[PDB]
Amino acid sequence: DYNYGEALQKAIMFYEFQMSGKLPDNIRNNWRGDSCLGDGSDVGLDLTGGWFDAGDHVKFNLPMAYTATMLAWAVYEYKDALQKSGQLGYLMDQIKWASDYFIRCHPEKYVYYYQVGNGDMDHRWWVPAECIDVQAPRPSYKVDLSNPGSTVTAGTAAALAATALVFKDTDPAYAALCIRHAKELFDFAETTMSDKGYTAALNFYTSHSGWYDELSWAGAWIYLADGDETYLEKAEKYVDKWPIESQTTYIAYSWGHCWDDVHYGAALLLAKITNKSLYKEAIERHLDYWTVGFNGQRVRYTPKGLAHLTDWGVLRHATTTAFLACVYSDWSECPREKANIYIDFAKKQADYALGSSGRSYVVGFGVNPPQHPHHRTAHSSWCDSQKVPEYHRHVLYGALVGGPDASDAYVDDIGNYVTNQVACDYNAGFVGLLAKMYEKYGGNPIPNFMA
Ligand SMILES: OC[C@H]1O[C@@H](O[C@H]2[C@H](O)[C@@H](O)[C@H](O[C@H]3[C@H](O)[C@@H](O)[C@H](O[C@H]4[C@H](O)[C@@H](O)[C@H](O[C@H]5[C@H](O)[C@@H](O)[C@H](O[C@H]6[C@H](O)[C@@H](O)[C@H](O)O[C@@H]6CO)O[C@@H]5CO)O[C@@H]4CO)O[C@@H]3CO)O[C@@H]2CO)[C@H](O)[C@@H](O)[C@@H]1O
Ligand SMILES: [Ca+2]
Repeated sequence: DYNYGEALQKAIMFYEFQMSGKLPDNIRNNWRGDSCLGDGSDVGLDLTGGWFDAGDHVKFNLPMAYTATMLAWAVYEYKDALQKSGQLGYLMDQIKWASDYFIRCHPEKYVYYYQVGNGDMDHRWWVPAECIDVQAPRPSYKVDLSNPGSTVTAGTAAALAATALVFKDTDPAYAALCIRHAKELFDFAETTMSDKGYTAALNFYTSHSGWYDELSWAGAWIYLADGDETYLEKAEKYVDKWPIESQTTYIAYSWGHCWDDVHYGAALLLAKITNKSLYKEAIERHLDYWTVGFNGQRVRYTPKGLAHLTDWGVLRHATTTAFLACVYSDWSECPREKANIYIDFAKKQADYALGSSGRSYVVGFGVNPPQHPHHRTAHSSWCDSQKVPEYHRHVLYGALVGGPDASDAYVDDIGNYVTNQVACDYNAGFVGLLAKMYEKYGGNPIPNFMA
């Protein structure tokens, strides 16, 4: 099969290319430099760090927090396989990079900065990250009690709780700090029950499915990290306000786990914590609908076997559902017949990202990978133009692209920010999927690999 170790190595390295702020000397590549060192200056804070969201230089905290949580989840489930691959250290460094930034965004219990950079203005400039902050201001945006944002604060709480979970055995003091922040952010979200102040991300990362699944998401992670039963109880309380499948009274099953809908993953977590049939039925309904089908309906598939939920970041969706399939099928309480269907599904989605259709969809990996991702800093224009140079100056190793259409059709095109898009949330579940594939099938990573 494909070299899952190499793919895992590169999928993790992808995040180094997304880093904002003062880079550590530990970094492997030689083309990224310090950037956006004034972030937060407009409000007197150090809000540097974190990840650029996609091929732009806005820091969008909702997908950033989702990403950090998923990366931590990969460590939690597959620590041993990640240590064997030699990549656990790099992944842990990235998790802490994001969470260090979330902490800086939380200077008071009820004040949280959820964005740095203006979307419309950042996107007018096709310039690399080391030059972006010379061309336009970069305002900071926040929510408070008078102007709240329950979705993003609860999402960040989940990220910091999961970070403490995986750092507990390494940096107890850091885990205790993350936990303290996570519980405060959760209270902030639950007390306000509103997204009125979550405005700067409008038309970029608007919350459409509600903050109640983010509360269950965060509550489960806080319980797994601290054991505080208060947050497990609250998690179960808000299940009744998760999205429901239209024309039914079921919990929604026909979409997938993503930055805007985290109730799928929360249902998996709450299943393993409590072993209640409510959560087991809901997740198995989901994963059944995505494999064999459920009640005569089934997620659509391309003829070449890709589970194709929607045209926007299709590989993101298929590899993230595949990751959830890995976790659930590894669980002893998963029916045996189901586990083999779910893990077969997961491997075929991984193989499709890596080359099964005839080409790889991971930049810098496999056969004929994408070469022109919609990414300003890997391209590196010298004149504010997507077309100049006609080849990217730098290889964005590990980046999973948007992907093909429902008939397996795709073409490289730097200008298509749907098919050729790359982003933090695209690679997040992907990392966890590749960890499992490495565990079960191996493939060695490249020795002494540097970009
Ligand atoms: O009911 C169905 C289920 O819906 C779920 O919610 C969905 C939601 O409905 C859907 O809308 C949402 O779609 C999001 C994508 O999934 C997500 O990947 C995407 O992230 C974008 C980000 O929004 C965007 O800012 C960024 O692209 C930038 C790009 O970097 C930049 O270069 C470009 O700049 C160009 C300018 O646009 C152009 O004017 C100028 O001329 O040229 C510039 C370049 O030179 O601008 C774009 C901005 O679009 O990329 C990232 C990466 O993709 O955001 C989407 C937000 O709508 O997904 C949700 C989750 O599936 C519910 O959750 C579920 O319950 C329902 O069942
Ligand atoms: Ca939500």
